Amino acid sequence: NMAIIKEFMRFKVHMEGSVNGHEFEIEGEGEGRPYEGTQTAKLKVTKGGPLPFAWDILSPQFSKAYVKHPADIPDYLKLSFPEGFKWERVMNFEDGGVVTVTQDSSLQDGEFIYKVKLRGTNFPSDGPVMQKKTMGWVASSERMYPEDGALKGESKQRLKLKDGGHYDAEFWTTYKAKKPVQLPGAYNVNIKLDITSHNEDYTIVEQYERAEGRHSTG
Repeated sequence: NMAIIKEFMRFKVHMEGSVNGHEFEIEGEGEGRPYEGTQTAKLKVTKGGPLPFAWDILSPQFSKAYVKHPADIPDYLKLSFPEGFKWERVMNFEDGGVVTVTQDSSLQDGEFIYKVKLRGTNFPSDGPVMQKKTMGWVASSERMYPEDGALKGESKQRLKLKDGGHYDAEFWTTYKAKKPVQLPGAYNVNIKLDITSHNEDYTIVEQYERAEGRHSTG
C-alpha cells in the first residue's frame, strides 16, 4: 502492499527503563516486510550497560505493524497509520517478577518511530532473570480480541533456562489506534522471536521475529 505501509519498512526504537531499580536506555534500528510478517532489529545499550538482568525480558518490546494478516482479518494496527497507535503491557512471571511497558508508535519520514518505557520489579535476586539464566522464548500464540474500542491480546509465554527447565509468564496487552479504525474479531497471532546474535555482555543484540495472524488454533 500500500502507500502508507510499504512492502519494506524501517523503524527506529528508543527504550528507557528500569529493572529492579537498575536504570538503562537502548537505541535500535530495524527493518522488515510488514505484509510478510518478518522483521529484524539491531539494538544497542546506550545507558546502564552492561545490563545486570536477562535481555529476554526486553526482547518482546522492540512491533505489530509487521504481522502478516489474511485478507478477512482487519489489520487494525496497519490501518492506524500514518498517525499510529499506542500499547500497554503487563507481564507477570511465575516467581513474582513483573514488567509493565508502555509504547508509542508513529510514522515519520517514511520510517516507524517507536518509543518504549519499561518498568521491571520484584524479580528475586536469585531468580533466572537477575542471574541471566534464560535462553530465549519458545514459539507462542497471542489470542487477540476487540474490547472497549481497543485490540487486546493475551498469551502464555515460556522462557527456556540454562538448566534445561522453563520459566513461565502471562502477558496482557492493549493496543489502541490513535484514530477510529476497524477492529478485527477474535483471532490468533503465532509468533517466533529469536536472538540471532549478541556480544558477550548483551550490549549489542540482534533479533528476528516472524508473526502471522490466523483463525486456526492448530
